[PDB]
Amino acid sequence: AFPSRKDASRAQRKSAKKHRPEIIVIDLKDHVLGRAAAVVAKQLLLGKKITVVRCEQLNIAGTEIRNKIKYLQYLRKRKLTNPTKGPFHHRAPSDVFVRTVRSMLPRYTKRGMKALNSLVAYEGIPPNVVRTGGRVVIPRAQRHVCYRSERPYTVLGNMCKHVGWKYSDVVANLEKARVEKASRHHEKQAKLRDAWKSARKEALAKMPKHNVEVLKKFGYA
Amino acid sequence: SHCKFEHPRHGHLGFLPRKRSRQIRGRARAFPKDDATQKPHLTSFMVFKAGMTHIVRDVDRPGSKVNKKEVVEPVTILEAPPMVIVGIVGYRQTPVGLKTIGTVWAHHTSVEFRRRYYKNWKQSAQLAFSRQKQFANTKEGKVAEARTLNAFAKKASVIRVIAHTQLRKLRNHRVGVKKAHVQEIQVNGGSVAAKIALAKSLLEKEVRVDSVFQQSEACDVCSVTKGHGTEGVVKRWGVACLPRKTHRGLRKVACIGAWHPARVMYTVARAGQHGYHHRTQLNKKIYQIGRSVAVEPNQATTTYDLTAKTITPMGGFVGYGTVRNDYVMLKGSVSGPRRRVMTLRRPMAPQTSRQLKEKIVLKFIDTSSKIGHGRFQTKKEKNQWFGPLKKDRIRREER
RNA sequence: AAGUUUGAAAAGCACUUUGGAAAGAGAGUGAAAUAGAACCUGAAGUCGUGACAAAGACAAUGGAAGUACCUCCAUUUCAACGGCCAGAACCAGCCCUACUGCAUUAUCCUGUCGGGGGUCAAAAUCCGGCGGGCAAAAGUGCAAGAAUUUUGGGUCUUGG
RNA sequence: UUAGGGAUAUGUGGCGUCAAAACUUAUGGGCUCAUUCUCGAUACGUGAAAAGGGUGUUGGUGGAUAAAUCCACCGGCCCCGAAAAUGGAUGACGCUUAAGCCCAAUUAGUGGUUGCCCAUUAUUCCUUUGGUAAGGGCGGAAACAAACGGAGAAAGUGUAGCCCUUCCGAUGUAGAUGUGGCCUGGAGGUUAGGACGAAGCUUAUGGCGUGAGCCUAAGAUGGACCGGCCUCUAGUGCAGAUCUUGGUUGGCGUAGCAAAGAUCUAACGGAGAUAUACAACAUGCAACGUUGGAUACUGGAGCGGGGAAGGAUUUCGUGCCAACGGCACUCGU
RNA sequence: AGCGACGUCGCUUUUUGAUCCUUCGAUGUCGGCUCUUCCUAACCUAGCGCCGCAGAAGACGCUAAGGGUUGGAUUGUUCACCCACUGACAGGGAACGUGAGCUGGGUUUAGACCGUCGUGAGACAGGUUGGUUUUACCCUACUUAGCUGGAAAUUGCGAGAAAAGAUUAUCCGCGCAAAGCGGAGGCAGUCCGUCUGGGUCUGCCGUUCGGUGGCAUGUGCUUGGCGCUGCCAUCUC
RNA sequence: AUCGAAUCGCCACCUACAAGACUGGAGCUUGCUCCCUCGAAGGCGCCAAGUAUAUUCAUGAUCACAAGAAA
RNA sequence: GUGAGAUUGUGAAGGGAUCUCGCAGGUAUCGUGAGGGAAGUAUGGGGUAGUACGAGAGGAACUCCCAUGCCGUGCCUCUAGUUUCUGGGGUUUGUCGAACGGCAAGUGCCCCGAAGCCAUCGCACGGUGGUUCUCGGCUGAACGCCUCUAAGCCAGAAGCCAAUCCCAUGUCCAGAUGCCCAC
Repeated sequence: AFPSRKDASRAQRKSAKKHRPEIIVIDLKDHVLGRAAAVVAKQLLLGKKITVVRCEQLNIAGTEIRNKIKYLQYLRKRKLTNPTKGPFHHRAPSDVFVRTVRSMLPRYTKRGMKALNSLVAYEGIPPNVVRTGGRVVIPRAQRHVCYRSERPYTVLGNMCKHVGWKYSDVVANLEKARVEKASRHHEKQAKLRDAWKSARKEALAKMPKHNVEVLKKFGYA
Repeated sequence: SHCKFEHPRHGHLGFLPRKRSRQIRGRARAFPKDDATQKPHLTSFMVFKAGMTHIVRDVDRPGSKVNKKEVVEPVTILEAPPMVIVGIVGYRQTPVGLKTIGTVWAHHTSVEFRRRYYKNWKQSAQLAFSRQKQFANTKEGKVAEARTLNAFAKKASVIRVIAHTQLRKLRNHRVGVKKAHVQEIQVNGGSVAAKIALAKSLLEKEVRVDSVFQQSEACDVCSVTKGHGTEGVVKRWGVACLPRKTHRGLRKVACIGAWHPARVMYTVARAGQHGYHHRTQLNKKIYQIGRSVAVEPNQATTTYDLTAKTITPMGGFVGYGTVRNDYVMLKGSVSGPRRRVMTLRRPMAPQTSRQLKEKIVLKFIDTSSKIGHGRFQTKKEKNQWFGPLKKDRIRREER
């Protein structure tokens, strides 16, 4: 197990209850790369625990052959005398993002590595986070806002496919795999959701009548 | 300022570090692509190196000066007793790497295998696998074996088999090791449920080489080269030893760098190791897959020689001894010294060509002694050239 | 080069004990033996040893400002009491914020009649004539409007 | 334009993150797409680009033919022109409904009238110190015991400043001067201390001064001298000279102790052993002398036997192992 | 096509100058050898456009520096020339890379000779022969070789799974799943308090294990031997 | 078991997807008209299991980490 | 809380308090592979062919096949090199009385010499996808036509990226498993 035997032994010796910290989880499909990373970088310096998710689908402005070259100019730079100590080059889009964030953080101070260590990125949406709460979005980082639709753009996961990120197919098969499992379960619930949605209008009838005039005032009726 | 005359650099920067290998075992770093039409099969096998001989065969290659002619080709003999299959393991496929799912252990393991887990076995309490052999049965233990198979069927991409050597059935007292060398063997072909069907039928059963390989196929070998300990730059890399007059010695490299970078680059040749580095050769073509002496003697006889013989030379393979079990005979050198374990794996490189598709028919196999110059093929050929002899004239007086 | 200056006095450690011896452990002399022979005081620098503080690689130190744990050094307080820590009221000063008037408009306002323009047909944008006039408001120019004159905030940025 | 601090406000420069400020401001107008030194984006800083080109796009001027079109010319941004040696630089990431360029504004035709952040600056408040400093008080007004409103008040350059109120300045190399300004060995005075512990020494011993420094506390330190104050006096203040002398120290149990072939065994000596809290090896290692035996070297131009020069007790016997014979001695010059 | 005068605009820092900013209590000062790497203004190698490109050979240009770029005679030479091979024998940088890496032929000393100059000692960026090439054990780099902590990157107890599907109850297998299905040891004594339940121990009988005694088959296989399964039985569990 | 902790929103209705030159449905006249659920709302929680007749609270003595801990 | 140990300057023995530390991992195997390294490159011959082209003189190339140069990673069956195996034999001077056995000449010298090591002086092996540039096109406007481009698209270089190959969790793998503990 990842936890030590003692903090399993401690948690069982003090009992109480399982714990999870308050965590944000940001979807990332069609969020501009460098705008979404800034917003995230400033929330990591404020003490927030952020799970980035679907990094493959982040966008960049401009043609794909162009942003390929930008990353290839980044491969050209390595330490010539001993590259194992030369600047490292990460491929996988979740890693491209934690770098675009990281270089925007004071990463050489214990609060710069304390902020970064609170971010967690992913490809797709891993089961570790599929169902916990509702995914959030960064409306000033969105593509349908930030980019004129006339301009060509890139999908970070397609750019990073033609550098050494070979997991692209493995991810596309896990996204096709979940989005069914979710929408099968979603439509399954349509029997229940309509029950409640009916039970509010059906309750508004036999609910005491001086309250419903309040709901009509302040508008929930 | 530029170097006066260009010459190709010494050594291959892709085999760096020159580094003494983590294992003597020579495991395969990959396995060939899945065809997923061909029936499932095991893709590699553990093999012990015995020695080398040459052979005589006649080439069929239209277009060559050697066209229909006899050619003497050196050949390495590698004995390969049956491997036993102790386990099944399978691999979920994640956006980072493969990951094992579980492993299903056979219901019986020899002491050869659990000989691994201790480092002093005979003075151990010898409790390895004591508890599962107990829990692999009853009820809660029939279920858990069943749900990890069902885990493979649903969630697994690759499925492998844990197979170890038999060092009893190979009786060689120069190898010395009573621990059973263990590796995983990947099962290629068929759907994922068809692999579990095969692998579940292999457990506890032996695997002969001929089931894995075919005579004239090529197989590429994963093995660990002969360690020389620290060697100078001239043996380690090519470095064109310096002239006689030089002060402080001539086997050095002279200029290991410019002023700037003020550093020594990783590409400049230094001294060390020249080690037992791990290597995977390609396209080592199998000439003969033999059979054990006990079963089918006349190993080195042919449709041509017709003299009852075996592959073990007169006086044994030097430093190795007689090859008791079935063996592969394989054209060319294999890295590593005698006695070392190696794995033959189904060839990865695409095989379409005249050289690499051919039917090998051997005319002759050289059993002459490798000590000295052996001029005799068999012990009978020797007793004909001498005959009665002073120590022989004596032993008949014991009668 | 080198005080041979131990102590008042040699009283310069008898004796037991481990050791081949050097010495060690005891004991004894003396106010002091951490005055035991170079022997008064016995510094700096460097090293050992117990305890403890922690500490990633930013060479280390350094500045400023906190906090954590110690310190037991200092001063103070211990009952109709305090020189300690907090809040809340009021007072002077200071700072800040809210609160608005005087002029000005015309290359304008609004009728109407000629054009002119367009549209299915009109109106409008637009030029001219003749009446009337205050766009009642304008991002015009200046602004002095007593913030306890029973009610604006701040002062842990001042002192009571 | 800099005495030590606080507040408010600002300058140059800025408000996507790094990084304080538009949590990416406006309910402002345009223009721009740039494929391996990667479009552009801090003046001074060629700290990088020209001539010449472009039916890329966006404007304008002149002329011309009539459903709109055509010819010439001139701009803006962008592109070509545009090739260097370690991987690399709008400062980094990155930005394209700009986080780019030109212009403009302040919560936006809704009322005019200061968006926000940051200086050792400005304004103001407190504290210091110095003036070409400015002014006031200084003839004790009277009253007044403990027990069960106090205390100062000096005719003054400088102090722990005679007291108080006020105003301006305050950084600085070389250099000049001031200090009732700190320290040190001594001499003339004066006042004290000390075996109930002087000088010296040591300390997470605090207190005072802007500072040199002073002073108290502790010593499970010491063992006999010594402090303050006025004046005199000088061999009077240390971190640096390839400073002098003594000591110590990292490098370091490191380089190394490799010409002249070489020793081995047994018994005896010796403290140097055959050294042990359910056998012997696995738990006393290595090394020494003499005698016998073995093996080997010098090889008569000798590690043979005698003399000069030079040394001068090294010669010889007994004892002896502290130091010395760069390892070891039980041996020895 | 390929050139391109008279003019004109630039680039490069592999030439030589110009300057004198750094180093005179010292940065070892020519060339070769060795070795690595980088640049592209591309000689060969890959792909292509164009020609005064019929073919063959080649001219000019484009992307492109991944790979390759020699054996010798003479010279101290760099440079230069000729011989010979080759697909080609491209141009360079890295303190005019590279002397605690070497070499010491040259320059740049003391000896000596000649020529020219000087009355003379002596000079000559002229010629000649001979002329000491010192140190790494420190730090980093690099090449190999070991030991070893560590996620708040040593601490906080500061909790995040590229997990699975649910409240003390699912008891398990299957199913995307809905629907739906097949399979679940029991009995008798104990403690403790929330639909009776939990927590163990004990007595009793069973299935799947466990280990003892007999009989075949598959596999392997000796140094006629090593070992395991298989049915039954008993025993233990 | 040290241990006393900083944290202060729960959920088996959010915890599926997509688009933004567009996503309630439709007609020709293609920017207007008409229809619907009217196109701008995850649910719940915030002191009686529920909006009405109730019912312990102190002395923890005006602020102090909330002296509280399973929504 | 529980276990252990400390509290060392001026004597002994008590007790008390306090401080520090341990209190759950250990050990063995099979694997994942982020990142970093990176490699094969070039020619000749057969054949096409005396063909295309050309008046002739002359004179190509691709698929395919076979070899080779340079480089790389190995290997020791063969052949070659090496011998302190002082292996066996020979042999010179000296030497133990001769012979035998030897011995000294720092390995006397000579011939042969296994194992091992080793040689482009021997032997073996050295490969697959994709994104793009240049360029040639398709569809197709701007601009009633035209146009490879403005939007979209095709083909596509020894370049660049990945597969293979080398080191690999300080990439802290909640990857899998063996066994003993602790809970």
